[PDB]
Amino acid sequence: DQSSRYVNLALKEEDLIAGGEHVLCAYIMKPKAGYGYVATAAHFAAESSTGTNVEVCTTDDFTRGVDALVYEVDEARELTKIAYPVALFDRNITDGKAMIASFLTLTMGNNQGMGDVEYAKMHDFYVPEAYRALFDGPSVNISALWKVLGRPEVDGGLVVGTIIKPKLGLRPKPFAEACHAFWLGGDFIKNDEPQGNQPFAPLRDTIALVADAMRRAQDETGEAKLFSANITADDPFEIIARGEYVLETFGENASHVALLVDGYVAGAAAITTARRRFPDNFLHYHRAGHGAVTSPQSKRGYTAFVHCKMARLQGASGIHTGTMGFGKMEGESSDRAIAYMLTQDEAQGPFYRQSWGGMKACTPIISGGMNALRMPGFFENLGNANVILTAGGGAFGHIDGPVAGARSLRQAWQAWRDGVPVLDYAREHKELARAFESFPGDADQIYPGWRKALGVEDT
Amino acid sequence: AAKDVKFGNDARVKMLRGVNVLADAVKVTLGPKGRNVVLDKSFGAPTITKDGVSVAREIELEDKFENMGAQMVKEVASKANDAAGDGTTTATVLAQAIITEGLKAVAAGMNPMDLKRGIDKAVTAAVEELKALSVPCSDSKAIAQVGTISANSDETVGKLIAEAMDKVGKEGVITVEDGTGLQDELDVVEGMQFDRGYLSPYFINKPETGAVELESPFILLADKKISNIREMLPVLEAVAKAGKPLLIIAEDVEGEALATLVVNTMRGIVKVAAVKAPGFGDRRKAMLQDIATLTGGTVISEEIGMELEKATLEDLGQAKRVVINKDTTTIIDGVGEEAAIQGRVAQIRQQIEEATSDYDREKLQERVAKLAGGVAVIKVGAATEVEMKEKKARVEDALHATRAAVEEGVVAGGGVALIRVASKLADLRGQNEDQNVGIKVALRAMEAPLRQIVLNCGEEPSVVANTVKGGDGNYGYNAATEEYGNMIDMGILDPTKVTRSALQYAASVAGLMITTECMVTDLP
Amino acid sequence: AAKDVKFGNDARVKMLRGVNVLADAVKVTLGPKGRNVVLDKSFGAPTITKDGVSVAREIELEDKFENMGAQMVKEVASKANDAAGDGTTTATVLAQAIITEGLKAVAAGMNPMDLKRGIDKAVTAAVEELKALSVPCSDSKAIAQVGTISANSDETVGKLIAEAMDKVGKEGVITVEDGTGLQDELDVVEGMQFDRGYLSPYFINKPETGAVELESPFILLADKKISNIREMLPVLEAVAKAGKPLLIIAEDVEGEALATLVVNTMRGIVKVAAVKAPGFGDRRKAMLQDIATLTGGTVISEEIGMELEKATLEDLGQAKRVVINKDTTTIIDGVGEEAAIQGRVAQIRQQIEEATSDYDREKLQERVAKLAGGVAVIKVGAATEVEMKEKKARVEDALHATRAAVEEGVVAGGGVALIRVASKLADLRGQNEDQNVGIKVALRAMEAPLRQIVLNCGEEPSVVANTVKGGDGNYGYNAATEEYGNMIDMGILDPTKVTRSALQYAASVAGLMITTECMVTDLP
Amino acid sequence: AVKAPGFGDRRKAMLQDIATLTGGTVISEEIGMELEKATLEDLGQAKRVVINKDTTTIIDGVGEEAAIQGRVAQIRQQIEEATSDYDREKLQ
Repeated sequence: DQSSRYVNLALKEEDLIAGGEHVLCAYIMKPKAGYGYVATAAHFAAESSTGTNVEVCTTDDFTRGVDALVYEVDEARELTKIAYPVALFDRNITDGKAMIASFLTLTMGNNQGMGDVEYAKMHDFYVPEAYRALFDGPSVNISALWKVLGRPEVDGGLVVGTIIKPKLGLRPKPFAEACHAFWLGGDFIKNDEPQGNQPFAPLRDTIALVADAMRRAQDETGEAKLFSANITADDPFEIIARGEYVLETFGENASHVALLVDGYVAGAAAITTARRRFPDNFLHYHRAGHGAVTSPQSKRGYTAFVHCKMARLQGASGIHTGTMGFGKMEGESSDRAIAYMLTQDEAQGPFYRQSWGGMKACTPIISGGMNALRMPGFFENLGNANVILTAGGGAFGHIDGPVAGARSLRQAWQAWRDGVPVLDYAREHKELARAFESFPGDADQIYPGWRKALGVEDT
Repeated sequence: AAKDVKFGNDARVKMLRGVNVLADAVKVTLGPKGRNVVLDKSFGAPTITKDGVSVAREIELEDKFENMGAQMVKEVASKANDAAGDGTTTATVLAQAIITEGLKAVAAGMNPMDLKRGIDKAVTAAVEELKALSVPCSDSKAIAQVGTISANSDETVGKLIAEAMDKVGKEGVITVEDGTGLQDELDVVEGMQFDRGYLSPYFINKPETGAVELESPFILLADKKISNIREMLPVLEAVAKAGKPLLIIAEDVEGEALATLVVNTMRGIVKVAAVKAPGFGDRRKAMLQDIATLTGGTVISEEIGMELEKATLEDLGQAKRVVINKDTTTIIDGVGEEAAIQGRVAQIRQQIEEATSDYDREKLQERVAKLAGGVAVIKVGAATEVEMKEKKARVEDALHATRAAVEEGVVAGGGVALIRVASKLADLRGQNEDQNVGIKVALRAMEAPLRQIVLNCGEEPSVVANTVKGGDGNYGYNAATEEYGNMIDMGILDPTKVTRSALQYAASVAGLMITTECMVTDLP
Repeated sequence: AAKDVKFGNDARVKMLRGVNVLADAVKVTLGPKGRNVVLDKSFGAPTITKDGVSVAREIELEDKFENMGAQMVKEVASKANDAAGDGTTTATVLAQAIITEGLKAVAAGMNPMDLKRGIDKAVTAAVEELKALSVPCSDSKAIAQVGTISANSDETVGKLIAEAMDKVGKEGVITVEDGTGLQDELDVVEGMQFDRGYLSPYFINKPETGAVELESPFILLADKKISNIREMLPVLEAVAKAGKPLLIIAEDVEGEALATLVVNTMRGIVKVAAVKAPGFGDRRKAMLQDIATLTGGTVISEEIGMELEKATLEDLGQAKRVVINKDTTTIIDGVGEEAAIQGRVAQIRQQIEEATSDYDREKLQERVAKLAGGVAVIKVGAATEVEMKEKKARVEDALHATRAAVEEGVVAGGGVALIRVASKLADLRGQNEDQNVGIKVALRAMEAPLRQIVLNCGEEPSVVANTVKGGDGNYGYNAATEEYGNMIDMGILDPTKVTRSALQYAASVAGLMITTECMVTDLP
Repeated sequence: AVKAPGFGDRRKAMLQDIATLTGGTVISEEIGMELEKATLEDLGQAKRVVINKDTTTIIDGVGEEAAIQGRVAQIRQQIEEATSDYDREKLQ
């Protein structure tokens, strides 16, 4: 019985790297100062995991790891490294797959309710390069789908677009096509995401799919359809008959033709038919963030970034991680340690670096303000994620101007093939400091960009 | 899509209602008896203030017509906020007078354009009369008095600001502080001030707190990291033979440079102060010339066409005293000629003309204020956050009032001059009868400030208005004493810039709003 | 949701019940006849407590207007948390007094400007009279008395705290600890204690358990880290001939360093111990500089011209004794000259006089106490977590009282001195009738706390009020004995300045609430 | 010194228009010529030019009518355009 005495891992991540077949899935048991001991384990896995009519077992039988087999290392700061093992589960001759109820009981840690979300920033623990052994392995995005046409992997191009004024509405193709007829940055337009044939939808639900019948201007017109015309149907049982073998003229460009990724009803369900052929249905989410759960007034959401570690198949251009956590009350080892981790002058380390046996694009999102004039800022770790530098259009009120910069899905090509340090992320331009005239809600207390709005006669 | 149109008074009533609500919100807030209103905040605490325009920003009514009318009349409140902040009360009250008297007497029918032209030329005549009647202000005692008037009849901070004015002259600037001392305090820091401190604690020097206090410093300017420009030992030896220390404005520091400074300052004769760049690149390079002219030197940088490496004893500027803490830096005085200083001042004069509003203007004003004198540091006198904010709002209102009075002169308070000159030029004639009607409506509505002042005092507006009209010159009614009195003797004087701005803005907005014949709303 | 406007009494009416509800929550709780209220948390267990501010922190009702009145009145409770921590019940009864007086003032209609003038004048006069009535406190028995009354006459724990205060001195600072047993225990920690224990089980010195206890140790400052060069032998071997203990201070210890330390510990070369990096840069710099100065150590840094190879035998630090355990390393005392120690304490006091005046200064107070005092530990014998919370609230209130009395001293508690000074401040006069009315209204407002004190035990209000107001000196009423007597015999002595701060916050909040004109809220 | 930040084709067109106006010829890589095959007479000239911090002003040109009317003849068809709204406004 009990839970432990099965894994006595007593070494740091170095041992978790040497094994190679260690996959981590669990919740951090860091009891919040203020919340006392009993509730930390009461709401961990006792009532939020499975429901657990009596108890269940796998066909292999005698699995010792139903509970959290915690090898968590706790000597300095309670750095939590806990895994729900998957490699020790049922291993079969040809497929290696377990039964129906095996994964259903243990692997879906649910933080549905517990207060462990006030501030919890989780930086880097990732499945190493030894992942292709008995697993499929996703490492492809739109920067790697049409890669032969000019996109390399890491920050090397994309298909996600910036929109010139007007922001959205009065769809460009009839009259505002000149905004899209500028290959200089108008190249792939998307609309607001909370739309489609949802049960809670307005009268426009008919319009979305109707956008399919107006694809008549992609062949004889001289332009290729690159709008997110929201025609991805809900009911799939129609394509079955004809399109299978030859008539696949629509293409693999799930991020050129529209795709509905709202985060609740679609996910990555495409796994079934396309285990190996087309595992890349792009994470087609319109760029909306910092307005749903991050705000202390409106907190609607949850934390699942640890469990999203398998989701790299989508090619994420947006994930609702949260915020840096700036504001409220500071002091008592003030929360400005974001700067104090690297910007401190009298620090030193001679020996090791960031090498977790399988590095990939990993850089936190620029929130608030981070300009190239603050070159001693955010460019230390990697500086770029699977995104392209695109912020509010405060200084972007011109037709062509610096034509190179506005190339949202093209200047990344040059700015990563230029090969000039981590500055490539902000190699584009630096006048973004004026963009605060448009969007206030990113710099509110520390940066002096809000000083003009209010606060008595001072500048 | 959902649109509804209402025409004439059918719409007007609703608009009137909303405007009337605004009047109810506003009129009770001014006067010796009036009270200030509290602004709801979901995150934090509602804040008590006199700020009417903020209220209008946060006023909301369920009726679509009324709510949108409130937001569209909010524009004049915002524009009046742009200049002073008080006397916006006067613009609001004259707007209520306009709407009330006009809409109750004209009953539409007549031409809004002719009425607007008449009131516009009447406004022009009132502007002329106000310019003619403006009385200059000379004594700083009257300056303190008018600041107190702007300070809601509060004298201690007013005389504090007056003494600050005496110390710093016209060019001096002030600071705003949060939760510092809870009681009034005023000091002045003279000379140039830098938003940096010494990077290495190893620079503990003779003054306490480990500060760096050096007489006759020698300045060095650098926009690069110095490794081989370590070969300044001729200049370094010249400084050592001079007997006075030197200061470094290097942009970046080599590890060898930092180490050699640490070792040679600890035991030696050359104690040097080294600090990082003050701020952003643009303003830094702009104020490099300010430093050069202040110390009488020339800017030392590689990206200019003098020399990248060479340096002489005359290349560096000379100063009197530097006092530096771990966070803040100050240079008391530098050895610079007045000729080049005012030449830079002259080029800054053309620099003053700009339309960027924020950013460059604020830094240029700050750097020039330090170029001329010093900055006034203050500890606010108040117990709570709202009290501090109200005190600071009164302080800035007093500052604006002093500026406008010094540049323009003063007039008798209560708008009595306005109604007096309106009586003086009552014979104004227009193009047609409608224009004369507009002229007469405007002159009658100009009484609104005093009418509301009397009404708020719990006294009959008509009686006191008639008595004041009987009074002449600088004699009239003191509302604070609820008796008679001379405005000069009571010291209630108003700079006229705010009056002119408010009257122009309110006249324009009333003239545009009166011409309405249809109103459009969105339906739920 | 949508905005709702309420004018005058409409808001005022609402405001009433708001604080009334708060009063119903709070006023009855004080005193031995006072009880405790339950504040439950959905995830956790309910907390039943008597601390008024603890009640106030989570106060919220359904009504918008009552909620906003509550959030104004919660500001004084939050400020009490920040500064005092007790007398929160006094702040609440002050709020009840001021709301009653405000409604009465609105009933009569005095000018709020004059009202707040009278309020602040009376408050300042009360401050002056209290300062006149101040009584010094130095002996330990009065310390025990104030600790008991703060813990509601808890003689056992109060005497425990007084004894701890005596043995650790004034500079000794006490911490909060978890409860395991059924009885309290007191621990004193001297010198620098830090989370540093031996890495390898071979580091066991004579006192078993890997504990290294060295008298008069010899301490090496090995800046940063040393793995590859690995040869600290120029001093290591020299002290090995000296046959003396060795202490190493390095940020990181590698397999080679552990190997050679094991060699020294096992083969018997010489007794050597090492210590890891402390932590953040600021903390490590501070606690290494202070130790080196106190122990007479040598500032050693490869950041400065210095090496482990380029070292002097005089670099050793010296202490009295050091005790290292599995996780914690403790320096009991250091060997240093008196003049240098007092000079370093003087410079750290110069650090005390910091513009930060915040938790940085508290981490500095850690260092200051280790300079002079020590760490005090009261490990409570609490059985359950909620009783632990109540115990710790009591002891923290006692700590606040003791620390406040350290600087201020104590005066008669229970409001007897307060009603005495109010009776004195009964001769105050104002400028006009409004000011005099405001002063006398403040007189009843300060009478209110004492009469609610009387009614908390349900005693004769008029008899107590008359017999106390007529009386003077130490003659007063005790709730613990519920009878008259000498104040010194009753021994309810309180550092008044916390009450001073509370009453001036009360004055400020009364001044803001007397600005009640109109309110706009959101729909539920 | 003047730097042209604009879009390629339109920037080239406006520079060649400048050269024609001032009687000069563009030293451009659109021709196979460079500084090595270039003369001081190929430089543009004017009679009176005024430059400020923000803007530049050329008052007199040298292209007289030969360049101006030739460019007008080639631009008359350009006056009508398919970009329609305000592109023609910028052309005029």
